[PDB]
Amino acid sequence: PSPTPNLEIKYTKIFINNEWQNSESGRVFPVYNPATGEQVCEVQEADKADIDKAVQAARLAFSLGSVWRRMDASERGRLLDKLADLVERDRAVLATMESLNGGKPFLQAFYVDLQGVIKTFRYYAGWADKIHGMTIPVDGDYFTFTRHEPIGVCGQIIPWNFPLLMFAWKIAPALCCGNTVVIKPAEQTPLSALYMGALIKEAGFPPGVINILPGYGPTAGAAIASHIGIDKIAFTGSTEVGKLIQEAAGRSNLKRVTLELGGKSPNIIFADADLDYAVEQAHQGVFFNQGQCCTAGSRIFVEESIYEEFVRRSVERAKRRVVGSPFDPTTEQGPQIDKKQYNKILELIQSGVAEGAKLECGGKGLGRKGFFIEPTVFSNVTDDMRIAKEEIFGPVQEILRFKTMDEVIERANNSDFGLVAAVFTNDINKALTVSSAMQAGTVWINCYNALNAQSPFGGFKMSGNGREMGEFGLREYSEVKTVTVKIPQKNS
Amino acid sequence: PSPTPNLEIKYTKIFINNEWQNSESGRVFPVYNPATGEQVCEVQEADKADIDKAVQAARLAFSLGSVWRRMDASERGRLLDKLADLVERDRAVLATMESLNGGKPFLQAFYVDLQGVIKTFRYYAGWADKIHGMTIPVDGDYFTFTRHEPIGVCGQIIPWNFPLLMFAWKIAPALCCGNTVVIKPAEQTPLSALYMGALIKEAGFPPGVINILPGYGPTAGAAIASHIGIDKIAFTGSTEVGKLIQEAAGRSNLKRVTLELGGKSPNIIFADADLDYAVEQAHQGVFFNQGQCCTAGSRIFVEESIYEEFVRRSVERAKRRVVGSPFDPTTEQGPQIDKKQYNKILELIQSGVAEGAKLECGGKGLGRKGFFIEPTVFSNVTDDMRIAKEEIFGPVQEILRFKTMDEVIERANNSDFGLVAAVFTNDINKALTVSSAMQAGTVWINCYNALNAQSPFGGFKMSGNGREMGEFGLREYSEVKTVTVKIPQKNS
Amino acid sequence: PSPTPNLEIKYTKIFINNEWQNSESGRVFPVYNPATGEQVCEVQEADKADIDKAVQAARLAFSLGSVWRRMDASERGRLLDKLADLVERDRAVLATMESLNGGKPFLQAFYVDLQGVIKTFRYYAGWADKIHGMTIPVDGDYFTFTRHEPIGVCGQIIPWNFPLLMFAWKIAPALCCGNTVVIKPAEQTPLSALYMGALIKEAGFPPGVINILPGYGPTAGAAIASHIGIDKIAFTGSTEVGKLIQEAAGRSNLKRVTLELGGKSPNIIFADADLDYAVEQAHQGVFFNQGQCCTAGSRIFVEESIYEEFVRRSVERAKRRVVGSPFDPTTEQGPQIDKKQYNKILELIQSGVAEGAKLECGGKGLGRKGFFIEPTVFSNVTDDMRIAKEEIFGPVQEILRFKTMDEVIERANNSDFGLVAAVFTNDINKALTVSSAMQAGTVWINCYNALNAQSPFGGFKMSGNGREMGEFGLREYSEVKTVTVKIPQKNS
Amino acid sequence: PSPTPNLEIKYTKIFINNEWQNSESGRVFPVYNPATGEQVCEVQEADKADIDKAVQAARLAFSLGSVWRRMDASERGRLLDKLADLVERDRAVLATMESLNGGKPFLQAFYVDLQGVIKTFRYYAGWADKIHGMTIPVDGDYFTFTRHEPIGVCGQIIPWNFPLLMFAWKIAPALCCGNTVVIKPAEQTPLSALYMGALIKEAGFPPGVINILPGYGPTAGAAIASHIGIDKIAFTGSTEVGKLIQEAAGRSNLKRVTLELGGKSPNIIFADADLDYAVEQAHQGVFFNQGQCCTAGSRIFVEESIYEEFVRRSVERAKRRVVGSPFDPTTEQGPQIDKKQYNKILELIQSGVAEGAKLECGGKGLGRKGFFIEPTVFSNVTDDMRIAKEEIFGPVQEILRFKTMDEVIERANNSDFGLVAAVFTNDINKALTVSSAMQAGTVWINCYNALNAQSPFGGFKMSGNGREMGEFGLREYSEVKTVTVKIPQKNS
Ligand SMILES: NC(=O)c1ccc[n+]([C@@H]2O[C@H](COP(=O)([O-])OP(=O)(O)OC[C@H]3O[C@@H](n4cnc5c(N)ncnc54)[C@H](O)[C@@H]3O)[C@@H](O)[C@H]2O)c1
Ligand SMILES: CS(=O)(=O)c1ccc(-c2nn(-c3ccc(C#N)cc3)cc2C(=O)Nc2cccc(F)c2)cc1
Repeated sequence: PSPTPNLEIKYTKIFINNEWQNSESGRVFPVYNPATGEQVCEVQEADKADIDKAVQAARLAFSLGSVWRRMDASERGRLLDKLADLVERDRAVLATMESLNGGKPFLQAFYVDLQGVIKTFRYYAGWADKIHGMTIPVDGDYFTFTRHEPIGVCGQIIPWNFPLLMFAWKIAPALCCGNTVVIKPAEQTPLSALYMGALIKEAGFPPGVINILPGYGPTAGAAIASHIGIDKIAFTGSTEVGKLIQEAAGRSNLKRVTLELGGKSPNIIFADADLDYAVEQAHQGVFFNQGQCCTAGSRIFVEESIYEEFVRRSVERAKRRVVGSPFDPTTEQGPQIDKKQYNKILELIQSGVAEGAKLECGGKGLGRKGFFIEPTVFSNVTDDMRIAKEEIFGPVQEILRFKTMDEVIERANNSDFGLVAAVFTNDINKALTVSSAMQAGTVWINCYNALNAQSPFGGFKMSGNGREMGEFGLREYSEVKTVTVKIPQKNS
Repeated sequence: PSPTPNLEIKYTKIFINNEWQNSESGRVFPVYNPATGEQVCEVQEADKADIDKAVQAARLAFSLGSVWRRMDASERGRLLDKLADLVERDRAVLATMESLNGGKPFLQAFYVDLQGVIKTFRYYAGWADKIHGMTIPVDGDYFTFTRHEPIGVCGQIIPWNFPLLMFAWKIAPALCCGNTVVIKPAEQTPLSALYMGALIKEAGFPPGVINILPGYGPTAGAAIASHIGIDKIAFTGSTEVGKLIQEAAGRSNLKRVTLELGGKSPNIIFADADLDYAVEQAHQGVFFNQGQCCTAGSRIFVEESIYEEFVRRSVERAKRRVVGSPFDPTTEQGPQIDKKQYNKILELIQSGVAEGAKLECGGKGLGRKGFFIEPTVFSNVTDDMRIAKEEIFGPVQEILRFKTMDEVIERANNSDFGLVAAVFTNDINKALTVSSAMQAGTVWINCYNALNAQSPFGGFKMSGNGREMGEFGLREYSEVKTVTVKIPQKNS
Repeated sequence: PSPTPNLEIKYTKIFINNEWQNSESGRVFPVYNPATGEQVCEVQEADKADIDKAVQAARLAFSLGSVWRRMDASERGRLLDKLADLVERDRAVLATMESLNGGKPFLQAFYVDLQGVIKTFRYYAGWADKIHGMTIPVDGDYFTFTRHEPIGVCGQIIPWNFPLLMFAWKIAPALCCGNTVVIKPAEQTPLSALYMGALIKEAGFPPGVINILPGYGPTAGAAIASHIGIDKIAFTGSTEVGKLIQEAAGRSNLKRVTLELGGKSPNIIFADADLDYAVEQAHQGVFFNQGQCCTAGSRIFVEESIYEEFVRRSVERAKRRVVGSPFDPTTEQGPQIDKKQYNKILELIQSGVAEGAKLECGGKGLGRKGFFIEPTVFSNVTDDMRIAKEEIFGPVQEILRFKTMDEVIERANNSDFGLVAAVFTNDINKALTVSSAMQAGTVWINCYNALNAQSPFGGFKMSGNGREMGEFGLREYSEVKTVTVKIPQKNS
Repeated sequence: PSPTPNLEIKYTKIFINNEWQNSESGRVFPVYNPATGEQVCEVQEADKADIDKAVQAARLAFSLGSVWRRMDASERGRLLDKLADLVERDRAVLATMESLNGGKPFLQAFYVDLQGVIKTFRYYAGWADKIHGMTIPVDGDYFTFTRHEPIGVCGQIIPWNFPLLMFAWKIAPALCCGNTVVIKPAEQTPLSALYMGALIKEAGFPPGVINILPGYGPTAGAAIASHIGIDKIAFTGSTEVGKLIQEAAGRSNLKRVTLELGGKSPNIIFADADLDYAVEQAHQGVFFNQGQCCTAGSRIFVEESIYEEFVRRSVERAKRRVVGSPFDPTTEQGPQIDKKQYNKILELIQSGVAEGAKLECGGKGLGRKGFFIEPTVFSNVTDDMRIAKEEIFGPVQEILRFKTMDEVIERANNSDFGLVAAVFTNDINKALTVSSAMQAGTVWINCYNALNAQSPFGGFKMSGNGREMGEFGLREYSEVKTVTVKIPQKNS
């Protein structure tokens, strides 16, 4: 497939009540291409006043007796399935927009990101008419049952590293349960989300069920967090903004909260593993999506006996990583999202040598035709150094040493984060022991970054509150109501 | 059954690591009998230092390879089952302790509160080895499964209206899932929980699994809520404090939060209801436990056809209610918990009269000692009155009239709260339409109020976050870890 | 829509391994149009040799590493959803094939039968990748999980009264779980099932996953029931043949068996019901599908106060029911399936008049072409009559009379059958008491033949084994495998 | 613990309606000690007349409105909890009965058999009030929920190899779901079951809920399997008799059938496994309970490289196995159950010698009295040999050679049986490939004969129909009733 050539950006306005509207203040804000630096377009900037309109529209579409409430649960799924069909029809345009806006290689935006979006809508389309309550054999002459009702108006805030994918991961389970949504994409990458607005309207979704409001964090996002008319907020982003999100809920209307926060997730290679396979997977586990992942390997604990040739094979392939333009079919890695992320990544690369790390290859040195950075491999890293404790979100791979299994479990777990973790080995005892000992939400064995629409995903500890994906992602978007009926006499 | 004659309070110390300790500061605080105002005993006052010692003991009991972590899940249930046997053996002592400390009539504490405690422990004893994960058929060559593991150290804060029952509601699901507990009972009523510590040690729970720290809210409670070594907080209490808990959790260590906050629960009576039965059930809905239930049917809506007779019957029933000493088997209504509650109820009663409501009976304090209040009935109450919008945790009944089902549905839902609701009718269509339309976590039909170990209990809107009781109470105390293994072929 | 004129029957051969084949013997059998009595076409007759070829093809399509076994579960679902798209495409063709072969009014076949077929495939298309096993916290140092695997080759035998819907209800959950199918449609109505094989081929199911073999009962069916290479048989039909089915399973393979057998289902109407609504619901409860529903409410119990009035409206509606050609848009009732069924009905109608029952209308045939029977209403029926104890698969409505609730529960439950029951009342107490006291797998309250793609069926006592539809229909088509892995220590 | 001194057999009568009855014919049958051939006692022999009295008592106890049907689900669990306490109190007496009557070593009965009995009753005690139905979001204005009710009278027939444990596995899930039971223990071993009748009465079960009828297969057993008033039969577990059970059920009243039939279970030892550990677990997998487990165990496939060393170590262990009196604390292996089994094993041992297998050890009977057989090991066994097929319910080990995993999977699966499989390896890929490929209801990895109350147990193919143990064991003893209520509006 090919990136669609002269791609007009047709949708740049605010999406409220299935209508395109200008910002209340009149302001707009620029969207940028990270592969050059040229401004792509300008998008209407939502602020608090725009959020108040989106919430009023979402509340009306959720009122009792509305089109969205009375709709058969199975027809909720048919709409989600039809959204997947429209995305598949415009898969090239959407993937082109994702390479243009986020700087991802087009061929993996087409075959990875867009596939996960299509599969997510298809997967949750089947769940809509399969969300069950229960009947309970209760004491006394009573008949007790539960209903899994939708919570209501849901505010959703998503980052920039997977704009279209995170958009699907948020609205698909929310709409599957019958909620209405006010979602605010990252200010850096709002375009694919806004294009989804036209697909949502084309699919047949009732007005006000999904409202897309592009804007900045402290303005439009903080308006969502403290809004008294939003029943539930789903936030995916940094830990510190997550603490603000949690505080805003308790301060305002005690809205229900889930936070996906990521962390410094370990990657454990053992001597038993196939080195050719472990090198490539731990490479993709940290370098994929220009390293801007929280599942990112970052730390790579390698056993004593294989540490040397592991680094040898890492830098070997890390030097063939074809950096270049996203629209080029040869490009493996595109540029970072913006300058500030392109900057504070290089502070930490300079911090690596400033604390004593054998910088093998890497260090940054690409023609500034964009926001590109040279693939970097550090070694002789220790738990003390700053590059081991804070996340990088860049093509920086840090390799460490370990001897005992018991020492690598403590070293991997000694972290207030804990989103994911990986183990590479063929011993079944050590694979089961390490996986069961990890304080992380997802543990991969002999693989990395293997996400699926069917499997729940979330973080332990401070990285954080809640679960997404799979069936368990639906519990986040449902409210349990118990009904107890007095009956003349109970039997059975 | 009779009250324990010369009830000595044997356990007045802080319970950490299965050992009775004095407070780090040496302070004690008094405990009073609300029926006479006399001081019953003094109890060691836990503060921040004692909380810190409890958390480190609870954390040590939860570390890998400990007795509580290595113990069979079925053996966790054996311990909860043994605890229920000990509560059953000392049922009269604990009921007398609840009556003397809390003012509940002894027969009600024996047959209602103590029965709920025993059935709660026996219920969750059976859940321990039945908490199941799932295996998921993901795309590709993968074997994906999930584990449901304990959260960690759980901080628990409970109020004074059902001291022993709230104690069991909190620790039973937490222990069932394998966590450890630091629990702070209300400063008004710490005696039942301290006696449970002795039963906890007698049953054979490992040291540090349950730690009980009697103390005050701003000192002991706030230290629990802001502790960075506590993974999860479960709070039951006022909405104003509940806001401070969710806030302090976000700015500290992003601990998971459970809130049970209650509300202003409506009770709808249609003309096609067993009038004599509805009068009695709505009478118990307000007056049970001295009106100090969050499920209190504060606003009783009556259809206009039966309004005058329902008022006349409710007033006669309220004039017959026996207020007196809790130890007297004739007593139906004990005192309020303290002078703070007593004063806030008397002021609200004054507000109802000043705003035009018809004081049908009562409205004044009873006697000179204790905190007894006359059973009070207000008629002609409208939605805008203060007594109709504010929670009166006291023996005050409020009767409002309505005309149509759609009118009473909007009025009953018009509330920041949504904990509980009830409808009394013999029409199946009215019963199902109203129960489906209520914005409340529990809806009762022709009853008030059937709670049970099997039925989930929570609230909509600002009445709480999450659920207690039943299977769904377990989900608050487990965290999901997803494990994905790369496999050679996969055969579906 | 309109019936496709001069419909050409194109598929008349045996469908094995996605190939149309002739009989191994060469024999063929005729298919008739029961509205005009003459021959539609000729269809290949499958026998033991042909079933053997089907089983061998189904066994190969299920072997390890095959396309069907290696297929992602979500891709099994998209195949089922493509099949629903195709059925929707040829909807008017299949409805015309169902009116022509089965005598159903075309609009009823279009808007009811095929609406259920499409929704059934779409519903089970969503279940394919959501069949979850479980992980269990067993005692000892063990990790235990379960896999829900397909059983294997499933033999399926269906009757003639809902040929396309029966076909869908059988293969949809079977394919959803990953099984392969050898299905034998009723010899009276094999056409629409054979057309499905063309849609199966077009949708892209692997060869041999579905094998459709038209033939006769004691030949093709008995070969299926006794075949040693078939893992599970699913039979829907008469009770007597069902006894032969389970005997063959025990005599041969110990294959898993589920049966869907007769009904003689009671319909209970109380005086407080809306008589206009109940008269029509209980009228469709008997007369729908020419009275040839196992769920027929052939025992209408009416409260004494409304009996003679209920009889009058039931009589007036019966004489108004338009009987005629199914292709005619004004036709409500078509003909019976064949001559054998036509004779048994009249021999039971004459059984009622030879005994005490009062014949209010109809009672005889209509002409010569087709097997049309007048809409018939019997009054004053008692439990002793043959007409109240034997299943009448015709348009014969019997109206009994009762006085008390305890009486009608006793009379309704007095039956070796127990597939279905209905209650019409606005009182919640007698609705819940009667519905709980019924000995039937489905109880309808203030409705009747309201089946859905969700919600199980049948199926109590001698009326069935196991359940179809809903999630529980999947339980019949999976086998549990427990895997226990020894681990070093185990915690949590 | 030591065997009960002398031990009197006090309960030798038929247990019906909580009363001890004589046989209707007055006949008794002897019970023997298999270690000495001497007669222990005589027991009333139940026949068709006694079964009819038991079914009548079981039907009345199941009557609507009876104590057993009105009892809270939680109180059904309390009774199971009390029965476990009584079994624990009399653990030594029941262990001595199992040893004296069944031939098991006393310490094995005490620590293995009765531990399983106690844990089984305790496990299902917790399930009673946790059997949940579901509420279903169906299309249209409908409210649909399911109730899981007891089936009714459950006939149960169990074997002699694990008398008390089979008794608990049968009645615990049946009583947990609220059924009533008519159970026939094996004629060889009725003593433990009859003693349980005394504890059942002492625990406080209502009369007629459990009825224990000692007798023979063709008399008492065949009357149960063909009884018209029995709703469900659960059988265990000879395959030949299992065919008669499923056939008689279809011929009688189409009662529901669960079968737990035999097996020739493989044990696959790979080269990369702990050899000393695998030799011992494969030894116990064959020789435990005198080789009288259907979870044997017989066919041990060993990889070629370790074949001869595995064989030598297995012979060394077999020559050391201590055979002698069950009461002697040093005994590892008691006698066979009776002369019929004794002769059956010696016959098959001759078949192995005549067919060319290498008799490395054993092959003869031990002593002149009892039914002791030397621990016997066959090497150089091949698939075609008679001993490689055909269940040897005795202390006979057979060791087969293999290379390549694909070969051993095809050979281990080459069986009409499919109850159990095991694999010993440290490679996670081999362990997961084999366990997923095995056609068996239970696969063990690096262990054998684990088994717990929490994990379901059953057979593939002709090894059984359905599942016992775990949550899935409850699915066999419940009937799903769907209730659908038409509602006015319907919202999410
Ligand atoms: N499937 C399992 O879980 C399991 C467990 C243990 C043993 N077994 C099987 O038990 C068998 C050993 O005992 P067995 O050889 O005496 O088999 P068996 O079937 O003859 O004996 C078991 C029971 O079957 C009953 N029985 C015998 N004939 C009957 C008939 N015509 N009608 C009704 N009931 C009849 C008897 O009451 C007896 O108690 C082994 O073959 C083994 O496979 C199976
Ligand atoms: C063929 S069977 O289905 O009749 C059967 C019966 C018993 C066992 C068995 N065998 N062992 C065993 C123990 C030690 C050694 C050794 N060394 C070997 C075997 C333990 C068990 C067992 O069931 N435990 C158990 C525990 C708790 C609950 C419960 F319900 C059952 C295996 C198969």
